[PDB]
Amino acid sequence: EVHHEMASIDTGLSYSSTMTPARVAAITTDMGIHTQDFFSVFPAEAFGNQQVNDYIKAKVGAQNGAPGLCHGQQATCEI
Amino acid sequence: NRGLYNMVNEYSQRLGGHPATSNTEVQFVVIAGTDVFLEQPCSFLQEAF
Amino acid sequence: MDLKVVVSLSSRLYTDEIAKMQQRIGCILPLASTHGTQNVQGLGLGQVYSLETVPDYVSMYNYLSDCTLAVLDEVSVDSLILTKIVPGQTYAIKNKYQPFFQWHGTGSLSVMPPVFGREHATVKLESNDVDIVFPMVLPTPIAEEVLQKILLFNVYSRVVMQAPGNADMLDVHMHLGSVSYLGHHYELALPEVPGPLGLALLDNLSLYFCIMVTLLPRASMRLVRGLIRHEHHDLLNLFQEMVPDEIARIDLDDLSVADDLSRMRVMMTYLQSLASLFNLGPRLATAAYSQETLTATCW
Amino acid sequence: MDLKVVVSLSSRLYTDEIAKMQQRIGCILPLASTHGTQNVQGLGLGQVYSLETVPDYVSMYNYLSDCTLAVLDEVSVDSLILTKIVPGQTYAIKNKYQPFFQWHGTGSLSVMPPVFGREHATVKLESNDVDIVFPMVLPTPIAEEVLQKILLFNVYSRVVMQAPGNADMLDVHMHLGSVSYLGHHYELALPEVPGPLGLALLDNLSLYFCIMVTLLPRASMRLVRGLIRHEHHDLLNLFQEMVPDEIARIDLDDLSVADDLSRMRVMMTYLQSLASLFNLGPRLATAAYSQETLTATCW
Amino acid sequence: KFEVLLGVYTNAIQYVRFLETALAVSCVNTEFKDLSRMTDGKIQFRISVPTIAHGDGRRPSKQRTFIVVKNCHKHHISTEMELSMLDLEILHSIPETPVEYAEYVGAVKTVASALQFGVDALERGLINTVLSVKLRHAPPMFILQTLADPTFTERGFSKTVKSDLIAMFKRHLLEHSFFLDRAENMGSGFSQYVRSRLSEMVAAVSGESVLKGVSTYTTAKGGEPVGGVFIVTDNVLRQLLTFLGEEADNQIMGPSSYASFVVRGENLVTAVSYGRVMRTFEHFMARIVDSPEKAGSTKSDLPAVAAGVEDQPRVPISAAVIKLGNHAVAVESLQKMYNDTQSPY
Amino acid sequence: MKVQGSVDRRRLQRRIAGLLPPPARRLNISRGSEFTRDVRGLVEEHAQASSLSAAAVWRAGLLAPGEVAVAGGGSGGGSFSWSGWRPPVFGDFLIHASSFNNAEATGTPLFQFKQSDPFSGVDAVFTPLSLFILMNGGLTRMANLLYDSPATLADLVPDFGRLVADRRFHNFITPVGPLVENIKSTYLNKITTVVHGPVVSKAIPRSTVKVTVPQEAFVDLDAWLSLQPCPADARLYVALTYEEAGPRFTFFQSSRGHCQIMNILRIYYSPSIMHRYAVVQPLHIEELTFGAVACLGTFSATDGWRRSAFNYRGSSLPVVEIDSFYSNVSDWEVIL
Repeated sequence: EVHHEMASIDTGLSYSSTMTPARVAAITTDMGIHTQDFFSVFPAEAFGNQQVNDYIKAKVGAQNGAPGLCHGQQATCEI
Repeated sequence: NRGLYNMVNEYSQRLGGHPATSNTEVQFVVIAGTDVFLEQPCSFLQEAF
Repeated sequence: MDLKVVVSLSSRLYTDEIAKMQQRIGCILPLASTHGTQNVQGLGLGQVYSLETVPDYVSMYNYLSDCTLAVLDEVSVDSLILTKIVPGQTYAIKNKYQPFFQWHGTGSLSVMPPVFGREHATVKLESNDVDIVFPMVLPTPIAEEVLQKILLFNVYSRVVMQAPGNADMLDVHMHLGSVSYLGHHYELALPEVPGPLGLALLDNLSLYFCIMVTLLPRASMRLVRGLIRHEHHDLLNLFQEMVPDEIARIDLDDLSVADDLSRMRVMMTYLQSLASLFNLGPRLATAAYSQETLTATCW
Repeated sequence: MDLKVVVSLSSRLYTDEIAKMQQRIGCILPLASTHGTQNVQGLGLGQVYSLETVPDYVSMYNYLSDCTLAVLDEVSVDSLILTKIVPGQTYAIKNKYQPFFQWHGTGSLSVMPPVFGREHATVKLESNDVDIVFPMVLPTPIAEEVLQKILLFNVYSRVVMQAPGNADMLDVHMHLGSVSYLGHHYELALPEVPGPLGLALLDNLSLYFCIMVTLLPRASMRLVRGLIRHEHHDLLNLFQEMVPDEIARIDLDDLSVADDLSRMRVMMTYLQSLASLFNLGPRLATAAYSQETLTATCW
Repeated sequence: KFEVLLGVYTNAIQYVRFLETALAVSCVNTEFKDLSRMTDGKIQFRISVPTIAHGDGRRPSKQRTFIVVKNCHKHHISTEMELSMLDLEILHSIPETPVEYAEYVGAVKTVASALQFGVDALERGLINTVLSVKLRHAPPMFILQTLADPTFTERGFSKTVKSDLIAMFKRHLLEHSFFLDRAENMGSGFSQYVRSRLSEMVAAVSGESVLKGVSTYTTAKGGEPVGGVFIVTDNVLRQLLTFLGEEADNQIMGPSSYASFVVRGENLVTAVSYGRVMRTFEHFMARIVDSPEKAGSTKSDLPAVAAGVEDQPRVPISAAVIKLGNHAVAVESLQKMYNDTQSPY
Repeated sequence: MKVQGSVDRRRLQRRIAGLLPPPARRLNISRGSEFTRDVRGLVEEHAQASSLSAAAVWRAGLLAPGEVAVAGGGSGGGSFSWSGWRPPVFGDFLIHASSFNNAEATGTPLFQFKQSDPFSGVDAVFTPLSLFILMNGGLTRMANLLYDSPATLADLVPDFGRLVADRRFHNFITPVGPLVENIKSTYLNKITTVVHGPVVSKAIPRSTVKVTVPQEAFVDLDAWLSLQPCPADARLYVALTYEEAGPRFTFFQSSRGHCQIMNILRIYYSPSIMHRYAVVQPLHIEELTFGAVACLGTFSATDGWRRSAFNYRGSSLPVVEIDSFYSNVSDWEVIL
């Protein structure tokens, strides 16, 4: 193991550095309409009748990975 | 609520509360970040575009 | 060869917490990763034990048996220096715990999740919004006793879930949650609902028990019946002049030494398996101790 | 590191005792204090095993697990020199033991308390009025075989002492005299006519195991019926059939819950103690053995 | 008929020293031999602020003094190397026959390079640590710009002041971000726009630093003391070289070693007996007892405020710089270490 | 006035100057030098090998007082350990010429089976392949290619069928560990293995040995099961399972700790017990025992398993190989 220690002090009193964005290089989130799954968020919640719950789950599309992604990282949507 | 100078220091110094993950199939929350460099400007302004 | 770990804090902590941690010098605690530079998250028993969550003790034993153990060596405003405990070393170690029990120097110590209390055992660090939990070490007999207390309380809190009255759970709380040491009683904090990994352990206990229960030797039953009927011993204090009804039904067959002998062989083959499961924790053997120093030479 | 211990004496030795300590020179002794120069009263089992007391097997095992072993180096007039055992260092050992057992290479040697009479383990020194007792070393399989066989012998001898119509001593001595292992046969002498009071070194381990096996049937069914859950380990349902029907028919309700819990608790303590007892803790490996030299290179 | 090993090549690792980077312009490098002892550092500024008398009946503000405290922060750096035990074994034994000698020399070369890697990794660690420390205290531009303007805080921070400052923040966020992106559509005003933007970046940062009067890095050309450092990626550095056209100097003058701090002297006694060690104990003793009467002067303070920074000799650092407004500012690209280590920039 | 009773004055200092020095750690580095006798003295691993001469041996220091070879003569010996370094213990077996195939991987794990003949002079050994053949990808294919005529194996074990029915066959085997050296003789092979310490081969040109196990037999316990920590040591286990078709032999590797290892072996064998104990077989006193678990030692975690071809007579086997092994056998533990 190779070790080293360092010590730092801010010299002045005010802000002494400025970072700023200059150029966008890529947009990653695809700006899509993918909606977040509440059922996967709350696995406890359920209705009264078991078959009614199962039918709602069937029609809604509730639940992986995705094989191929044409745009990029999907961005969840909330309503 | 605090003074805006403390908020400015906290902006660049400490990372934001529960931001999205990067280079993943979907958007998880990132609880402990390894080489994560994101920052968000909407947190302090509290607006959306 | 060289055993040393420095843990780097991102932001400096306040005076109150530096004092609280400097009280805590000489503490055993687990860290997850074996490197010279460790982050403040992987430190301590915190990240599995949460304030909002129901306490599960077997999972904490499980986490601790795997995480490497270190001894607190130095407390600073930015950095924590802790020495690592390698499996093959001798370590001079210091005892200062608040729930302190006396130490022989004869028997190995054991490490356990903080069963006694959460508040007096924890240290909060609001400078870096992280909580550190120090686990508790005990001589091995009291360790095994506390473990038995906890598991039996799990089973009986489960069973008396469907039971008539409050007096029964009150009897359960007596001499299960309480550890009675010379001169004091000590209150273990116990879960209201034990659901994770209590099953996964008690079920293996039940498998071993149901396997062993078939192959009992009858001569022992006949002997116990005779002795509780005629004499009285402190081990025989439990059975009064009354003799249980199971033994009266199982005994009736005669004795054949070959079958009892083979049953004894198999029962021994299973007892050694049962012995391995009760530990669930790191055991540090001790060789010498000084009462005036509260210092052992553990191994 | 340098590890040699020297025990001096108060008075000069006789010639007969010199020959008798030359007799068992390359063997194993417990050494109370790890210090370099030491008195005689701490090198034997005389504190543990005495003529005046009545010995206890759990006591001798506890002392064997909590002491430092050592091998002799040199016996001289008015002095003895032993070599200390440290875990993780190689030694050479001879077999000078009055009950003889064959040793085989790559085996497991086990240090269990010498169960036989004094004349096989003890060495008398009248010049200082002490008697040094040697722990018997044994290959682990035979070490467990002899343990279980003498235990069952004590069980049946006490059983027929209570009620005569239960057994025939001929059958006991035929099925429990011999020990066959590895193509050799060794006939062990049982201690005849054990006294009414627990004057035998055994009979306390026997009471422990008997209490255990008598309390097991009440405990196991209650544990299984308690562990029944909406979700549990899948093998449990198949192994619930193993239990004999007589044990299944027990109504779990007893005189009280508190008595049931106390029974469970004491039984579990006894079960853990016994499970540790059958492991034969102090154990040694063996790398090579030579029968004309009678020497084993072990560690 | 044969097959031919027609070429054998091995990459060479260039050493990267902190002092040679242009980034080192933004630091003061002190060599402190036993850093592990220092528990906590401290700097205390005392500032006196005057007021202007007024003819109105207004209640006057008295004499004003402010006491500012700053503290050190420590950093730990560690890397792991692996050595095959056989190499460390054969290194000791003498060579018997020339094949043993060939294996010996190959072994010692391998372990030597294995340590070269370690020293290099620790140097990249030093430079990354400084860059990250700088990034942690660099608030963004759209917040800095209206805050540097003293016109909007002239009357202090009431409610309405902040309600307008938030508007200026959001507006600059919507408008002036990604300026090097906008240059394409801005067209002919491209160069003047980028120049005004860089100059706003320069003027936005406060320049009041205590070590401002010390002779730090200078222009290779005489005079023109260098003011600061730009850190940019390679593509943006290419765009800045295009729009700015000619570079200013192409090299600068910087120190050759770090200023040493020694605890020798009665600081040793104060460290043995007490926890504290005083800096510049010579001047600090002289000011109290040796020369108690005389008042301090900035020219008398200047040799003191530089302990060892002043004495060092200067050598030419190779780095690209420009001149903007009246300031010589270096522009520096580091995206060659982070590429070679293959860690993200 | 100077009585000078004890001899400590002017004499004990020399003794404690030798007994004094500990091994060096934490050597400080200068950049410009970058390599010194200081760094070399911290680095030197100090091997143990013979040059076959008086002066050469004494310089190499093999005639060392402690267990470790120390050079310098009087200067050495004060290391007082090497991080607890223990020299390997060796074991030397005598084998028939047909039982152990002469071609092997040199890191294969071995097993000695106790016999019954009194005062014997030869003892049996097996590798996982012969162990497979005895119990009856292409592990079967290559195991047949290596070993034919199972009778030449079955003669050493006249009780295999009885012990696998009384569930006692597992205790008779004692695990030994990886191979080191094989001396091939027409009538009696001489096998040299290592126990209780580092596995390092004895070839005077120094070479590395990594313990290999056929990938068919090896089962990664941690993989199919699932913030979490990571320890340095992962232990290697063998499992001998009495299954309906017969006995079967598997391996496991994990660092979860003993209790977790037991539990994950429980659920890893759950379907096999569910099938075997089921309607197919009822109960009886001697048939209850199901599995045996024994530990073989510790191996550096995070390295893993290199996957290699083992080629014999133009036929390959996929073999997992584990570097840097540390052999340490344990007793058998009964699982059901």
